[PDB]
Amino acid sequence: SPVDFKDKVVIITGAGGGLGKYYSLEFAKLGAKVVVNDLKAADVVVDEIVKNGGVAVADYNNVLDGDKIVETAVKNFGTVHVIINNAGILRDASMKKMTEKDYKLVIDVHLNGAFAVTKAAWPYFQKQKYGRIVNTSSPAGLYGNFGQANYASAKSALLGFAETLAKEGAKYNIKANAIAPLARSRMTESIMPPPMLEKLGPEKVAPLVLYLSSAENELTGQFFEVAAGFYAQIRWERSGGVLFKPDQSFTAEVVAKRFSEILDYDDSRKPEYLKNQYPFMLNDYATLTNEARKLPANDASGAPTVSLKDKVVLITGAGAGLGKEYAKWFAKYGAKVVVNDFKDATKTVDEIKAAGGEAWPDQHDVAKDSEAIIKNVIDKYGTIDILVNNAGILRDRSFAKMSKQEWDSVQQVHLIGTFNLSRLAWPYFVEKQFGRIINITSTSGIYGNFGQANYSSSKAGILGLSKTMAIEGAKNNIKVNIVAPHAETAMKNLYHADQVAPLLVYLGTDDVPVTGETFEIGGGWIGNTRWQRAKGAVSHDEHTTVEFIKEHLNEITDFTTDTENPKSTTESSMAILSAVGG
Repeated sequence: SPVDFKDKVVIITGAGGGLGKYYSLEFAKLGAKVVVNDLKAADVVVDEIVKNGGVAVADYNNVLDGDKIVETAVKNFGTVHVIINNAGILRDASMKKMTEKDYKLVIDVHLNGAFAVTKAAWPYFQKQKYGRIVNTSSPAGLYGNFGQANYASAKSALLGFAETLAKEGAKYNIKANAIAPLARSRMTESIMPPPMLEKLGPEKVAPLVLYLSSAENELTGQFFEVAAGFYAQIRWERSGGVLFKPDQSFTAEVVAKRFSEILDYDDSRKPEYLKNQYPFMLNDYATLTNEARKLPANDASGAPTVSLKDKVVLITGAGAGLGKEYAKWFAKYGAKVVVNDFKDATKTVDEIKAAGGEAWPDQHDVAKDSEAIIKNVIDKYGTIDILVNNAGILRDRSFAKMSKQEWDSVQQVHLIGTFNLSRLAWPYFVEKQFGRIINITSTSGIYGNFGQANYSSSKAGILGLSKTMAIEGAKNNIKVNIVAPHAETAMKNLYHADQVAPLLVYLGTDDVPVTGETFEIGGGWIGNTRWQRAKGAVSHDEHTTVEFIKEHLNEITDFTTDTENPKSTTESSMAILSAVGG
């Protein structure tokens, strides 16, 4: 018998047209009870369904009102089993033009609407011990994309959100996945021939969406590229990495000496604890630091000079803890450091100056006052060269009990604040054709982590944001890199901030040879993090079914051969052309 959906209640946000409308029709054809949500338009879809023998009701709500949407499903059908997070909206602009409101609007619909709807769906999933969630990402979420700083931030966030829901959801038989469907754009239309472009639509996406939405599906926490008959799983590949002895000899200059080793994925000759991994959580730091501590002293002989002399560094959340130490490293390498902190920047400043360094306080809130922070920097030192967006809070909670306040405040500090500050630094960087942005992500954002749906989603927002800003920055010599440290403070220490800071100051130099890159780091260890995309399956039929996904799953999830490591939407699209081309 075929893949079954009978009597499954299915909420699809933004279902008045495009992908969302198609899914509504396909689901209902297979006997599902669809809640068609669209902010008239929903009615049009609900009429086709009923006319053609199906069950559907309309919901007119804003996706922020996720409680009311699910309330619609419950009234009409007694529960919900599937959420398809589809609702969207575009406000494209380069980093030069994009406003704060353009940014928050796109985060709201894509990310905060998903939180609202899913949060509301969650009790019902828990009680019946069943749920199926599909988060709509996009290639711009995976890779960054020019002019879409927001949209990439939201679509990338939804990766980490999906991983977190998959981890929290497992015991309740709730599985969560993300898709990244390639769209017709100017880029695609210049890479792909007319026959593939006309298959680049909902009919070729929906089969995987249905499959991932079914009881038969066992896959969870996973991402997939989908386009014109192609379907392939795409996962994280983290390099074997390098170990440094975690002592005074672990300097910024040794990193620079051995930098290329970090991004080197040939792990043939390395031992087992430093082979490439395909991870689902942070690295085995206990093994790593244990091995790093057996090493002889880091040799800095032949190392590149590292100096941040007369560079102005702005670092946020640096009044205490890890950030405080990071700053002291930036200052000891010669930078004039504006130390931002919401509570107190004084103690970091005093300590910096007691060591013969130059620093200056700022105590504005990042999200709220990015303008006042940039003015503060310029008033004092006349310019800005390096931005390290480190500000943070933690509001940990199971997803079932996470409140909206806990969701937003985390989001405001980590994601919004990083953008708003970055946006106001930006014109200075481009004017002088120099900028070095160092954004702090997290293994909780990259791999997801139960109890941290907010922290993880936001820090995963950072990947998309950073990557975009790296694309746009390249021509004006503005490099932006991403870092997921493992380090603790006091509240011996094998994971000091001293084991992370060296990388951070190197990322600030003139001669840092990469941009858009992701690093995980701690305990004497440094690694890089990238994509590996599977062989994939190709449907050649002009109608593709959910059955095709079922029968060719082996090929979709096959990392044994013909894999790819795309790092831009252009790279992915060329590779998809090649697999479909045969």
